[PDB]
Amino acid sequence: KVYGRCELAAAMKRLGLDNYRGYSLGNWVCAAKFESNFNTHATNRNTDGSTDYGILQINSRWWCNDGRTPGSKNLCNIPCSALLSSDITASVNCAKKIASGGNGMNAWVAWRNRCKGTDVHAWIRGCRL
Ligand SMILES: CC(=O)N[C@@H]1[C@@H](O)[C@H](O[C@@H]2O[C@H](CO)[C@@H](O)[C@H](O)[C@H]2NC(C)=O)[C@@H](CO)O[C@@H]1O
Repeated sequence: KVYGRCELAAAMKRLGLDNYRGYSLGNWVCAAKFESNFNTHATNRNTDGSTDYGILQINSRWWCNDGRTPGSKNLCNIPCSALLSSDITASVNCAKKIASGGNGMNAWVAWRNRCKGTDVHAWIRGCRL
């Protein structure tokens, strides 16, 4: 599924991401935009044999098990296939675990480069939330 911007903002709000660990909702919307262009089927291979899955491009080295990544730690306790669903619940629950690490949302490289420090509140303006 390809989400609309405000469609995604609403879904993320309902799952508890606004002001999670001090990050306002627009951070998460911006991250999803630059990681996947709001496409839940997005995948990218990494050079270490792991793969990034879904709308928030969560990797199979640390976070989910895809069966083909040797030594996956599977810290989110989920198959990576669950991160490709139209329903973003599994991706959001895992994202909260990721964002609880020391470096917070810096774990998302596209957020760090294209979202961090900007007026991310723009990403939810005009949405009914
Ligand atoms: C939260 C999450 O999974 N974010 C992804 C990053 O982990 C990806 O970065 C790549 O991560 C793999 C596995 O740890 C590293 O081997 C690799 O060096 C790293 N690549 C970069 C450029 O840092 C990122 C890839 O675009 O996708 C999400 O941000």
